[PDB]
Amino acid sequence: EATRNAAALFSVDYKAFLNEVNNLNKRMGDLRDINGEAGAWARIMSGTGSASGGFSDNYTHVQVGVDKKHELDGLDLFTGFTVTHTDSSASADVFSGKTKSVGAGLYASAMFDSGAYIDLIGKYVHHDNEYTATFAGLGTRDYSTHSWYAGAEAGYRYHVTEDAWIEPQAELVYGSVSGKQFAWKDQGMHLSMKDKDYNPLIGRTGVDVGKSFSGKDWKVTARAGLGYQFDLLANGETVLRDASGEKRIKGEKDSRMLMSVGLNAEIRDNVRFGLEFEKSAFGKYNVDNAVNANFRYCF
Repeated sequence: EATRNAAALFSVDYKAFLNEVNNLNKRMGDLRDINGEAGAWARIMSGTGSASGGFSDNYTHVQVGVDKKHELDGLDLFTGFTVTHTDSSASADVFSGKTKSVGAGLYASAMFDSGAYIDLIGKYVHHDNEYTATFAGLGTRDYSTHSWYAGAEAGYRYHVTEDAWIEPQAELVYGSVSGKQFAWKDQGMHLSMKDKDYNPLIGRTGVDVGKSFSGKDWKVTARAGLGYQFDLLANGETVLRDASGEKRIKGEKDSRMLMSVGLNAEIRDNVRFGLEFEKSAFGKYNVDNAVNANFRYCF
């Protein structure tokens, strides 16, 4: 059903918004064991996933930016600005979309000597997607709209031992994006398709242990643990019309799980080793992940 296609598109948009989440301590720079007062940084990654009924997607997201920071009486204040761009391609039974969400925002991050760090990010992007769909007579349509979302998080990387730090953390994010309003007159019937002002929110709780290895012989960032993400708000209401009647739809909560990072290894100022761990929990909602492994060295 074209309503099912629209619901799948809304779920894909929610997944993209969740992916718009980047690591506070890894992608956004660690608040602990990072003495970089001012400097530039970047992080580029890729992901892949799927759902039931043949829905799947693959995306690449790259972000960069700069930051300034200074210490205080037992506190390390930090802030900065960044930009990001996430391109994605999703394949379904009757829907094939190519989306691009490029934007920018600002972030803050502070930590102390007592083992507590507070981080936050927030950015606005412009999601524009060319989607080819047969059901409802959508054709090849370009749905473009802005989307501003900001999240906050708090972690406590307490010293579990001399070779690891135990970090419990929580996060909560709120985001708003304009709906996809277009006419389905290409199908013969009116079938007006539009959505209300979506204002999704999502919280998450995650625990981890991080190996603070050094010595240029270990020099790795081994981490383990688990985290669970539950939607704080799902207000993605949309309206569809048909000859027999009209319908309205909205979103519900989620119970997504997570995993850890594989190696994230290095030795010296000329070697960097990478390896990612992925999970494909097809039992719950036919979910999946994307992982990679590479390393860089020069003579």
